[PDB]
Amino acid sequence: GRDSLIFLVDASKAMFESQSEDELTPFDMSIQCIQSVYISKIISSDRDLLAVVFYGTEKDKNSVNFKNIYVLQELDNPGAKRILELDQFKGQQGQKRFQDMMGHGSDYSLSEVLWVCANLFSDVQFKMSHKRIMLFTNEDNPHGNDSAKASRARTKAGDLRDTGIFLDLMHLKKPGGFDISLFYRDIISIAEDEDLRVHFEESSKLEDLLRKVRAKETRKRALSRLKLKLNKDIVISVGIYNLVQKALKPPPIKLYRETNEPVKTKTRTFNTSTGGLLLPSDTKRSQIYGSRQIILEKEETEELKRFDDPGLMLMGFKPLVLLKKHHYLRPSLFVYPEESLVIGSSTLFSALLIKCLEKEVAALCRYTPRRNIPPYFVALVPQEEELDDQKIQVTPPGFQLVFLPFADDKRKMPFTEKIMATPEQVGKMKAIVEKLRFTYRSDSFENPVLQQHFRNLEALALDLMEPEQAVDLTLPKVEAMNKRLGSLVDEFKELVYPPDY
Amino acid sequence: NKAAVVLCMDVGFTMSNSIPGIESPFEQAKKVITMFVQRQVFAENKDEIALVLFGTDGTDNPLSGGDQYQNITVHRHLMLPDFDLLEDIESKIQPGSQQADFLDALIVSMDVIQHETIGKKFEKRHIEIFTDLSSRFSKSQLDIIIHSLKKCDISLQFFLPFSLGGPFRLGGHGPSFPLKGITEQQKEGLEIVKMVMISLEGEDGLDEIYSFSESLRKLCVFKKIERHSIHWPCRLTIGSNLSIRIAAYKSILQERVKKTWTVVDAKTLKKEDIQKETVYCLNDDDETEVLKEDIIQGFRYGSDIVPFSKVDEEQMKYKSEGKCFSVLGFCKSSQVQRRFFMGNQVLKVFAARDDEAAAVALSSLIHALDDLDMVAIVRYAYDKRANPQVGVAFPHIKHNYECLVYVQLPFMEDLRQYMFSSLKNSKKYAPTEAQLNAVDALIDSMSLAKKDEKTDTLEDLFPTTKIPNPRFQRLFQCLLHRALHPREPLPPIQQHIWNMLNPPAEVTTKSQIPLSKIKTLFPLIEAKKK
Ligand SMILES: O=P(O)(O)O[C@H]1[C@H](OP(=O)(O)O)[C@@H](OP(=O)(O)O)[C@H](OP(=O)(O)O)[C@@H](OP(=O)(O)O)[C@H]1OP(=O)(O)O
Repeated sequence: GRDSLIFLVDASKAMFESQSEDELTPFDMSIQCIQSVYISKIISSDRDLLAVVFYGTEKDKNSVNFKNIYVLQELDNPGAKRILELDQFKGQQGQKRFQDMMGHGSDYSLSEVLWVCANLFSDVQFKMSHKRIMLFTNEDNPHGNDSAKASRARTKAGDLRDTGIFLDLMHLKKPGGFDISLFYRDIISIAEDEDLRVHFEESSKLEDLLRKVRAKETRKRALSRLKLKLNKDIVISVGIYNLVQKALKPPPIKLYRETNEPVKTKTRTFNTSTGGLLLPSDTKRSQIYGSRQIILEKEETEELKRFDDPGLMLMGFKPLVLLKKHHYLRPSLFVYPEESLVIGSSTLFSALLIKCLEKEVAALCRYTPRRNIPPYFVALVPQEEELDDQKIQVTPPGFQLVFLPFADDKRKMPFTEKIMATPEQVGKMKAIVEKLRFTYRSDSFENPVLQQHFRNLEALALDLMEPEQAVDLTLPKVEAMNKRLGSLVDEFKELVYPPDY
Repeated sequence: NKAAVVLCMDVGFTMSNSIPGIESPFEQAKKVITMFVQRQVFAENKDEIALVLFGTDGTDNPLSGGDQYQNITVHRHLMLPDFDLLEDIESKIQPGSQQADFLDALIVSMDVIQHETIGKKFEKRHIEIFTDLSSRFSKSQLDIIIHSLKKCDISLQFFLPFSLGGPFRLGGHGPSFPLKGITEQQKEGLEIVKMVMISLEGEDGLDEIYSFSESLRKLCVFKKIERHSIHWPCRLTIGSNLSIRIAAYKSILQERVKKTWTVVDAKTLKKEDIQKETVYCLNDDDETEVLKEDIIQGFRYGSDIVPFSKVDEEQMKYKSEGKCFSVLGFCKSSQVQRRFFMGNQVLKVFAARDDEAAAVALSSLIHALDDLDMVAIVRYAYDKRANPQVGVAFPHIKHNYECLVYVQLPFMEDLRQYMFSSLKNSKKYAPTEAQLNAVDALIDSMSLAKKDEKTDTLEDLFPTTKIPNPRFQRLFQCLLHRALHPREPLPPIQQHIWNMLNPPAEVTTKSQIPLSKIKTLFPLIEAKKK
């Protein structure tokens, strides 16, 4: 799997005009968004290639030599130099730099722009897995004065979609409101799977459009494709996906001391046990207990962990009330129907989901990830789809896979008698907490270790004077809530705490 | 630290009477002990074990002198368990043709515990009983027995063929032995046991009488011996001025096999002979080895590779402020979706042990959180060298205790935003009304709960969290079988394991028909090519 993306950005007078002073330039939105997606890709350490192209430019630069088209980058993995190049254009000062070096405002035909993009994809060498182009604009009728240009763009888009590209349009907040219906209704890569009357709304906030683009760009990475067995006869195919995954710090790699070449072990040399090498069949597995030794074959070792074929078999249904949330064991997984294997699966899946939601009950299944693995009992919780105000897929429809702890994982609590509190103290705490209420969006807290380490790597790679000490959001704003709290804390303490402590 | 347990088997003639459709209770109790001692041996704990039998044709109690406590043999004194114990219990033990008073066995056991705990720490002492109460007895000394138990602080549990209250598949959930099949000698025995145990453990006492089949699917055998966890002292701070001394414990932790496998020679069965070497070389053509001093730690930055010495790493690595449990704020419990739980453990948070002030403050906090239906977002740092986490703390109230529960929440880096096509708005996938009715009928038939007594309560028919890991039992059984039968192949899974890993037959039987209807109403075919 190795795909690529093209962030095609328009350079027009509207792109540099801010709707309000508090609002930021849509071009600034675009460039900061691109910086965000590059840094995210670097964090994820993915293999996807990327490139950025501008049109509407006073000065062009491209291989095929169309006017007003600037191929600022070729398809490539993200690099620190690229990030600095982008950061050169953020802010009002960067906008001025872009005006001076690039120059904005000029006629163009979208057809030739798409032609340039198609050529740029044609330049690839590796097996390009997907083909995505995302456009950033606030103009809904690019060819309101050139009907021939509009028709040529239409036919080019049709060909390219037939060619295998996907074009996605990230429209921006504009005076009057963007509407894809006018021109792009037949232009965009409308998913044939379903009628995309539902679509993303006009982008106004950097965070909002960032969520939109990040959700749009990536491809589903099916962790596994198992079989959900209702019984020995009824079976359906589902795709287990994980929506959360602890992003560990990427492991270091060894380098040559001088040349800094990526070095390779390319060696797992054996001993004189068999002499230089050793045959795996000569390697029995054993364990020791007391003075006793027990020895098994590797196949025997694989045998005792065999219970059933990989997949999900259903035992029954249980009301969500009986299931607990504090019984967390490991990150939950997500389940979606997969008709690429069995036909008609999604129909049964959807009916079952609807009925489970109606009955407010969850399915209880015996999970088995891969061959010869002891099973866990897992609860399939129905998960109704939810959309944000901006038509954002907040919650994907389908069944949430939840692990259920075994009695071994359950531990006991040593404790003497408990003690309650006076209701006045409870009310004091209620007021205190209300003084600190705050909405929680899951996309709010960054990992300080990752950010600091990547800042260090950036500074080393860019050879900066010093690494930037990234601020931590996780660290409490202690003085801020001290202000927000006032003297309530002291009153509570004197209510509860004794004079000595 | 270290416990000490003794097992009291009934090996009586009445103990071995297999009613068709059910195994002999002697065999079931044999399986129970097999499981328990398997765990003890392969957990290589330090708790010595003792085994005493009653109902044997002979007797070997130290108190057998005086013509009392007959038919009672002390098969094994308090020693650390060994494979010899397993071999004896599976083979050397045979159903005795005698019936004896289990109270005499209790006297022998208390004597053994008193006379063998000398000079040994034994932070815990506990006794198990595997009887059928089918034999009569004398109610004389039981008062002295319970008094001595209270004085010596000895725990106690009872295991019977039938619980207190279709085919009797061993280890099943729903059915049990016919409660009306008991001989009314077992009635009197049950009454005596109930009154003894209620005298011992109070109202919770009657919760420690398990049926053998029920026992096999529970950890109740280890309930009195397991080493409780160790608290993690720390303070949580709201702002600067406010703080509370607390302790926390790991309540959920994925149990893992302790001893991994060791690869040894097929011939000499020696790990010492085998060892592994490696070479380092440049990835470029004409592969030339690279000695370690020409190797420097480096890092990949996308398409970029940067050298980075470990010393520089330590000098530039992020540094926390030490152990801390500070809060950040509060939000709707609705906001914190259950699916966003991350990490690989949970923490129950308690007021620091023996602090009335901390207890009062924490209880007030918990009650406020509950009443407002809020949750707490905290910054959790286990140690100065550990990566700080952010996670939700929410109140968890209970009749006997109250505590906060903490679960690690994820950062943006751990999120993944995949777009999924809806299902409700899919004209090619909308189920028919008849299909929906069939699904509803199934889900009605395939229920696992039941509103009981019309008290609006929901009695589970399948507690999965009470089921332990079947992998440990299977592994222990295979290891023991190999250790006793080296040349023989691995035995298959025991039937009772499949019993405990399956729902009660009632739900399957009731679901047979709706399953067929669904199979008829949902055309499903595979994909052949591609
Ligand atoms: O049987 P349930 O109604 O599902 O209740 C269980 C069970 O308690 P009881 O059988 O005594 O009611 C657990 O006890 P164990 O079987 O693990 O010994 C108990 O654990 P504790 O006694 O240690 O508190 C656990 O409580 P929790 O999961 O909160 O630790 C609790 O479930 P509830 O929390 O619903 O009472």
